[PDB]
Amino acid sequence: IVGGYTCGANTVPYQVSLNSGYHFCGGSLINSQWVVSAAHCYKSGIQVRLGEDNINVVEGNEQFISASKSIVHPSYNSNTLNNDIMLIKLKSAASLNSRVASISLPTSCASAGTQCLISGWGNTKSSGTSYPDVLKCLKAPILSDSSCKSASSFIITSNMFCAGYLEGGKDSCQGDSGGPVVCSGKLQGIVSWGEGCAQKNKPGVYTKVCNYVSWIKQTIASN
Ligand SMILES: [Ca+2]
Repeated sequence: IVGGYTCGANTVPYQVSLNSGYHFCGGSLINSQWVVSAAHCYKSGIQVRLGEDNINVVEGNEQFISASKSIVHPSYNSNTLNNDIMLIKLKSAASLNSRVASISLPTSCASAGTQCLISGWGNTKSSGTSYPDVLKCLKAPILSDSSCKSASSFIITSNMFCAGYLEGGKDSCQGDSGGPVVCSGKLQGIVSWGEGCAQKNKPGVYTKVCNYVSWIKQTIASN
């Protein structure tokens, strides 16, 4: 997260860290046994870390649970990142408490202007590299599709949406991928991609979760 702030220990209870020997992507807990993340975050041997704040210090509220199954969206396209979403089932149910809680799925799509909360342990620099140990937060508005399309060198589909700032300075970044974009208490987006980080005319692109609720529900009910 570039231009954000320190969230505060466990103030984003649904935020998870995907670990394969080190933190590499974020995710969101949608119920005691399932996590939602980005398909481009797929890797074998994923361990889901819940109740985390500082990912390098055992603070006492963590729960480390390995994945028993990973399901990348059937139509994921690695070249365009269209359908960049993935479901991860935990080997054992997470223990829900005040610091570990699930986030609700959308019943409708969000509209431009709506304020959302984006969080992650990704890079905090737009012109360099500096990874934080504690969770970072950023309030960002959903923007009109035109906002991202105007200067984009890549395809932006109906399964993606634009959020952030056009004058740069604030944006999600590498390491934040797979993380949540929560608006009005619902998980509306998944950190997916962008050209650089917090660059002028180049806001972040997020997977539009409201388009996948049917697939998510059917999949977890059958697995
Ligand atoms: Ca920790």
